[PDB]
Amino acid sequence: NLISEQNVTVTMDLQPVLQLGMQGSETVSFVFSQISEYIGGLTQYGAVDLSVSSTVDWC
Amino acid sequence: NLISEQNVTVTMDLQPVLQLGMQGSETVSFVFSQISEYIGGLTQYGAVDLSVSSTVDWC
Repeated sequence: NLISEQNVTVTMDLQPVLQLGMQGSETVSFVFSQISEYIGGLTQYGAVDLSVSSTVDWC
Repeated sequence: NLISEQNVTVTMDLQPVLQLGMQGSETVSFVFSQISEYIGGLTQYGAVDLSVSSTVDWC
């Protein structure tokens, strides 16, 4: 079986892509100006929304 | 038995023919331009193909 061949090398670089994105402001400001603000505290709902993408099992 | 003869001399020249043919580029180049190239290393598959012909037992 006389042959003539050409060889290629396939190099797959499986990088560990971990991508955590956020859809909120980087700076979260708490301004305490009222007495009710002090006594009851300040609450901001949904300040950050994290979307997660990952190659590997993550925590 | 009276005769008349003509003599021809046959000279056998058994030369030791060794023939190693190659079907690859003479220059094999390794270019380490990326980090993964450094870390995982560079591999080139089937860079050289050696075809062998020989009169005598060879190594």
